[PDB]
Amino acid sequence: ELLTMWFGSEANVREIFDKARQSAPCVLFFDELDSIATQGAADRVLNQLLTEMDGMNAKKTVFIIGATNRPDIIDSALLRPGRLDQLIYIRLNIFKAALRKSPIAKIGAL
Amino acid sequence: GSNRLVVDEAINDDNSVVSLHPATMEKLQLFRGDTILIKGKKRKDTVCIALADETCEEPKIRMNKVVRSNLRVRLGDVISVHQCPDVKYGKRVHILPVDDTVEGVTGNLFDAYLKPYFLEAYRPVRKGDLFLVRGGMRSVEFKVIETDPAEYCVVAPDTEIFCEGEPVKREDEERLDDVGYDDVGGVRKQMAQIRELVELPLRHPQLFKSIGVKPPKGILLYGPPGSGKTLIARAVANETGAFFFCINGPEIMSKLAGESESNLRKAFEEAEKNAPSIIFIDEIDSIAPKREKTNGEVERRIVSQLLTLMDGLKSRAHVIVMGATNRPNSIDPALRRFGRFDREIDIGVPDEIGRLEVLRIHTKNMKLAEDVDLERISKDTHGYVGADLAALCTEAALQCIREKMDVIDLEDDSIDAEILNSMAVTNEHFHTALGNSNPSALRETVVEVPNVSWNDIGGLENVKRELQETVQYSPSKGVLFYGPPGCGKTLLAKAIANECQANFISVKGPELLTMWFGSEANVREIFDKARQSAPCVLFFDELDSIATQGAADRVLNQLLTEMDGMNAKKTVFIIGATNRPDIIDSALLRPGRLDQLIYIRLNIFKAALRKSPIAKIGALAKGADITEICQRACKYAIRENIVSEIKAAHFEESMKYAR
Amino acid sequence: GSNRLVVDEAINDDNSVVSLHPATMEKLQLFRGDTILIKGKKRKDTVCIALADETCEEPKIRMNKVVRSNLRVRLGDVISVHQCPDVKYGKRVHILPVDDTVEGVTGNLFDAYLKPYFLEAYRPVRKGDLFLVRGGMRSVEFKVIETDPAEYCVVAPDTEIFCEGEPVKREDEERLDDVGYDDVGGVRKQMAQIRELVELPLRHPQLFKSIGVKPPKGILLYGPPGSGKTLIARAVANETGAFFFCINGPEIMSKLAGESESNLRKAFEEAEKNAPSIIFIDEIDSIAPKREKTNGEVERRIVSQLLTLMDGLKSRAHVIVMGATNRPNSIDPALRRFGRFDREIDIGVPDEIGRLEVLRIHTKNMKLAEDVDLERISKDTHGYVGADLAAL
Ligand SMILES: Nc1ncnc2c1ncn2[C@@H]1O[C@H](COP(=O)(O)OP(=O)(O)O)[C@@H](O)[C@H]1O
Ligand SMILES: Nc1ncnc2c1ncn2[C@@H]1O[C@H](COP(=O)(O)OP(=O)(O)O)[C@@H](O)[C@H]1O
Ligand SMILES: Nc1ncnc2c1ncn2[C@@H]1O[C@H](COP(=O)(O)OP(=O)(O)O)[C@@H](O)[C@H]1O
Repeated sequence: ELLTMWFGSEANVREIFDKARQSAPCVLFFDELDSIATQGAADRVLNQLLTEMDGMNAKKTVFIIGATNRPDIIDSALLRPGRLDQLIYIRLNIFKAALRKSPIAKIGAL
Repeated sequence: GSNRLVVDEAINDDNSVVSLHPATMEKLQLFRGDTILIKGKKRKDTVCIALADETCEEPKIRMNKVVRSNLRVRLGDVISVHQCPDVKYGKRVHILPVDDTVEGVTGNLFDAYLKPYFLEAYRPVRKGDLFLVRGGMRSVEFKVIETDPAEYCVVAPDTEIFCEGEPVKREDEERLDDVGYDDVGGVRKQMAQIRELVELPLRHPQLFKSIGVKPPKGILLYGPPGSGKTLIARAVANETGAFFFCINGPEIMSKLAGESESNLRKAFEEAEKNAPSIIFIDEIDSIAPKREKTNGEVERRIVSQLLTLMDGLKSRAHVIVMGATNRPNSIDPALRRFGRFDREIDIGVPDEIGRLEVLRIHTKNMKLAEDVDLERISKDTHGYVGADLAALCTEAALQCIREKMDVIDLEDDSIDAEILNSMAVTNEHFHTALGNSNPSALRETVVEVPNVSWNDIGGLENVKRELQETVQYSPSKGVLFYGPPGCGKTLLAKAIANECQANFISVKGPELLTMWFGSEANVREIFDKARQSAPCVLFFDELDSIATQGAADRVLNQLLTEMDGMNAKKTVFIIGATNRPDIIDSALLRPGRLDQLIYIRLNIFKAALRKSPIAKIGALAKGADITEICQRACKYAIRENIVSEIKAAHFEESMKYAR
Repeated sequence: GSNRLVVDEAINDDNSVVSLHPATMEKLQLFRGDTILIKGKKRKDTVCIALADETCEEPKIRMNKVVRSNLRVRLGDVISVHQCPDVKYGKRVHILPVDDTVEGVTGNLFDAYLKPYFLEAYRPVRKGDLFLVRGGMRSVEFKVIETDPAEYCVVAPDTEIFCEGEPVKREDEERLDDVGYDDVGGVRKQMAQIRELVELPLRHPQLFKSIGVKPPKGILLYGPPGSGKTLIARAVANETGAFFFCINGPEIMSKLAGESESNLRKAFEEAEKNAPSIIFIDEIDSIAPKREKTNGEVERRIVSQLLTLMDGLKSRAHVIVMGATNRPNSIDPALRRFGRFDREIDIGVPDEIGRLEVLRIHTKNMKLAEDVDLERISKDTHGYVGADLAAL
């Protein structure tokens, strides 16, 4: 989504940043952040994402969260203080609540 | 030369207190509390109370803006002080308000405005004077019209004030609420040079008739579009005493070469017909669109009629032109040359110290509360320019209006009264209005001063000899700070300028990867931004982006050439930071680019803060996550809502998963 | 300060039910079902039934758009409530429809429109009042013209209604179908700030004559080109009671610097001649094309005549300008500065909760079915703006 052709500073990347700036508070979730590595502006937008993350610490009432599955090809830049300051993984199989209990018909052993 | 004092600025904006040097007061037989008669020019005089302030210079006297206007003198003039022992208290003094200030405001000028002015305040009086009372969201000037004991009355609780009457007029008395140096904050140092180069062509237009020197003639203001430009020129001409015409850009473009070619000529002819001329070319970005090769025939003549109108004209005719643009890189290069705009002035975002002064200035006509601590607001207001600092001052004063309506109903045309004054503005009117916060200058290169103590370091004997006082009869100018992350590489250079007293510029790697990389890129904007600021330290973190994985491996080479040449500047230093000193191209290490390398015993002492919600160490040594364990200890705030602060049993639960 | 209540918005859009706080009703000797006489301004009064709703504030009363217009009061005004025990049911009440609403619709206003209104509904009456009946793909306003027991009649199944007659006229009675806050959904929170900054320069134009504060003057709306812009300003000026001129972008560009330089000046001069001024610059994307270095001489003067016409003018003269663009990044940067468009407002796509309110508003004049569950439709309507929510 950040690889939008409209990447030419107030790109959609910064439109998305400032879109959540008026909304107070607003949580900025970012999945598919595995596109950080290689294989034009290929390795760009990342650096573009980097500068915009800082400065939001003074905002106080805004938070940034990301998601990934292969934490190796991600450039460790984001882990730096301010950009990101916490890491969360994901006992046994836990209970899960279903729905559509009307066309249902009456487990943990599976 | 001994009694002839030079008027200066006032530390306290009081119409009756004038500060002076005590060793000079020791010469003229005076101490605190006594009154003095001060006559300046045009035979006019007033009388005020002195005070022993050692801050002012020996041959200089402190005078307030209203004190200055009463003597028909302006800053930079010589006044004479006389001892005034023959003075006594007064019986009746008649006080009428001024016409240009009683605009809709009504009630009783005595009960609301004049009482707090003279309540327990003992002040001298003239038979013909004017003065200002800041209160109730505005300021209403008053006039003294009579004086019972001769012309030197002194007000006191024993005084009968018949304020009953009509709004008296004014007579060649400049608005005491007009713009002045005491109304421009955050750019005191920026005003130093602008007041050192227009001080002669305007106040002393004598030598410039008979000196072959080519005086300053072309001033080029620049800065943020938010604020810091019109007042820099308004507070000068309206205070120095110069004719002030401000040509706005958008109006000129609204013609068909009619008032485009006329107003340019006519206003340039009009300002020259008067001796002190200050021409403000507002929105010169709209008139001069750099080197616009694709445009219409009008911009190719409105700028073509401007340059020829300033190199032929504006030559020793006592005319100081002042341009105003959002960026000093969107106007024609032929504007800044010789005679035309050879002077340039930086207006940066106010630092935490400068934000507080401008907050004070605008928050004066209001009546605030003691829970309001404008100092704490003055810190967390980065990205806020004087406009936004005034934009919330409106939403903070207007929030107090609706929140306290209630009983008052059927508002008359002139319904304002004593309810307008004493209108206490709570801190919630700030917070709720600042809840809808909206800054402006976020993508800017900020110039400011570090306010961090050197006590919170705990280092490894940083040799003090890595410093110099610019006194020598060549010195190294390149250092890099590497090592592990967290040991202090980011906050290291911050505390250095705390004792050096120099501005700083924090730049990151991807910050230079700005899309606006197309020579005077942001990279060179940042270089020259610290060139005017002398001295200035250029810190650069995230310099690990030097390696690979378009202009990918560029900007580095761009960074390389700009580093050299700064060695002749002498009064500028460059420092960097990194953690992996291998993929960095060794080019920077070359002489001139960088000339020193600094790493980062055991765990050192570290100074904490927030000692109020604290609760009472080095053994745990057996930074990396220094703040991380601190905030989590504060996050372990027991929520037993249905005393306790910090404790040990909460630390052991934190180190269970840390790394 | 105890009987002086502040009018607020209505949770139920009923012309007869006005909700109030019960602890306040405990002070004024009232419970549910009883009728109250409410006189606001200009000596006008009506009479309605109260109810115990704890949602409203203690010093605030809930009033519907039609209840508000009958008292010649608007939201943010103080009204006085009086106990009305001296009231009885009525014999005959004559109901004539309004001229501006009987447009082609015919038949019998009683059998179709007026019966469902008063069927088992006990409602009080004024001798001179107007009210609205939402039914049959439209809404036809009716007028009460007579009142048999004095001026305080109460309708009931025992009532003779001679609806036979002509379409009566209207007299300075704003269209009860005009745009209002109850007609704008999905942007309630977005309306909070816009109603906290225009509430003073328009409703209270007194202090702004004698206060050195620089009030809000430049409003910059933005959002989607589909919807959410014209009504945000139409529902304010038509409801707050402000003069409303909306300059459309495309019309200005249709000249040869004739009505381009005139209408810009003239409408800016016209709106200022009136005290409450709301200027809607519709399609400002067409007038101001950002920093257009490649264009014609007319856009370099139509925007050059706009900035000089707002920094010199529009200064404490009680004028609130309102821009409207598809994107807040296709207009000149000199538009948003100080005094001019220093305020900005986000209009986002309505969330699943906001889509349901706007669905209700437009689906009111219709008669639906109980198998219709607009809640389920309100979920799977992402990417649908108020236009498409009205298009379907
Ligand atoms: N440096 C400053 N100190 C004090 N007040 C300021 C300063 N800069 C701006 N302001 C306030 O902000 C308001 C608008 O800013 P302005 O000077 O008009 O912006 P610009 O000149 O850049 O167009 C002014 O009325 C002034 O009171
Ligand atoms: N004596 C100290 N040395 C280093 N860091 C300290 C010290 N005291 C407190 N700290 C905290 O540790 C943090 C380390 O700097 P940081 O912002 O994490 O940058 P980096 O991790 O890149 O050095 C600082 O923000 C500061 O708040
Ligand atoms: N937020 C909203 N709430 C309720 N109805 C809306 C809303 N936005 C748009 N509409 C409806 O959509 C129609 C057209 O939208 P409009 O406001 O004209 O679009 P825009 O103002 O963006 O040009 C209007 O007649 C209005 O009834």
